[PDB]
Amino acid sequence: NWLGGLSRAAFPKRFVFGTVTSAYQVEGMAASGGRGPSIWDAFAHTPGNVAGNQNGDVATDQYHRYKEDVNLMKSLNFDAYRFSISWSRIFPDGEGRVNQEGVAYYNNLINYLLQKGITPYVNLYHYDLPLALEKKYGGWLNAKMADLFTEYADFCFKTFGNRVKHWFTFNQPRIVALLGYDQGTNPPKRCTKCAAGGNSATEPYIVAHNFLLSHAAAVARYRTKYQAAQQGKVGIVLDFNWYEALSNSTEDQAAAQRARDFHIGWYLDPLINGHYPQIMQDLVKDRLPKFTPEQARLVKGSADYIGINQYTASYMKGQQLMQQTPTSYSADWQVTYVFAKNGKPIGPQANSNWLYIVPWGMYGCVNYIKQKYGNPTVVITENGMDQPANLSRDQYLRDTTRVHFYRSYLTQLKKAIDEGANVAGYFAWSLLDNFEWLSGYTSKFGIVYVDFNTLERHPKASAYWFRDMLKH
Ligand SMILES: [Zn+2]
Repeated sequence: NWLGGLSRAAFPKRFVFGTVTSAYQVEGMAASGGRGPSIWDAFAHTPGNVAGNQNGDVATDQYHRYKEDVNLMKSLNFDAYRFSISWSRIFPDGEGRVNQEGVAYYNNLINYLLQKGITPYVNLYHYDLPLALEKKYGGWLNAKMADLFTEYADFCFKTFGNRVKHWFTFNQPRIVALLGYDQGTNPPKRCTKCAAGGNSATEPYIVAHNFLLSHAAAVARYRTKYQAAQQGKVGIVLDFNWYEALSNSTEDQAAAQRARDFHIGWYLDPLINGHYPQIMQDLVKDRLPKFTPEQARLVKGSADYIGINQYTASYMKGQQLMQQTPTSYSADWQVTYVFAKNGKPIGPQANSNWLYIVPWGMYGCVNYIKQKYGNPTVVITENGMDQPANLSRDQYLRDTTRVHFYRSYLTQLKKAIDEGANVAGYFAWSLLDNFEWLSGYTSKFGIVYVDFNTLERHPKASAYWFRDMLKH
């Protein structure tokens, strides 16, 4: 049968199933309703930055249609919805004056979710730094972000936390560091060669450190000021794609492990163990900031659960570790990506070139965190795949590859949970086709099709798969 034995009975009692969006990717009303610009507004409006020179001005217009979309997710038997609050919709300048119309939108959305029996899981940040803060403070390069983010978080806790009980601070800080400050392909477009300036060998590490310090500060504020009354939780969302040694050679096994450490360990060792991975300390040396004992103690234990965004897997080949002039976070890993093993690709690709369909990567990631980090509470906060541009409506709706994707990846998650992994929930990226960053509207990740001419929603086969799987 098309569920492949999956149902709510196949997962733990009270296991949470949801779908996911982010503010800039779905809301629209980017320069309306009092919202100030984010670094993504400025970036997307610059010709050449995004596929087709597209932007999130309108996106899916969830801002106007949110009750339609909530009705849809309830009809598909989901328990929860992960979405983000746009910082510049609340504070158009990132600090100071509150935009009451923005606050009203999130109140309305949260209230409707609760009315319809859908639990809100709310990200405070999803790439969309207020442009004013980038210009005034230099964004995540500035340690002052901890104070600025804490004050924003405090407002959100005060304003929404009597209703919202499941928070996340950041989303994929690794990708912000990598693409914003190593490769320079996401805002602020910084890198060694870049027009905007930068240094690919130092800035990614500064940025990651500031995300960690800012997360810890916001959680300390929650715990000391809001937790007694509100009794909720705050976590963080980290991407983790699996790395598998190309062979059982000492050097290939070491490479796959170095990659895991530079990818997920970069954040998880601080959050769980209060220090950066030893290999990062060894290889990155003085370019890796040092936590003071006090900071390390603030960061350690500061996530109530770990959100993992899990999409794909790669084979890794090793090499003798060399002394080399630093060039970039990416080059610091001293690993070699390889396409195939024993003449076979690791998996077929979805629309996105980086997205290899490798269901066993889900098991790899979850088992790895279980075994290495004392089995922390994990929530799979994103998992999904994309279709290309230019298909017909019917072609989008018959998304048999995505049905197969969810059945296979969820079977692998189930395998890890049945082996004892403390996974509390799973969220599909995305509820809706939406604005996919550099790919704009050319990448379709939704279980629900959105016609970007008419803005109409139509559930795809994968949406009905979830509805069947999740029936109560
Ligand atoms: Zn509208």
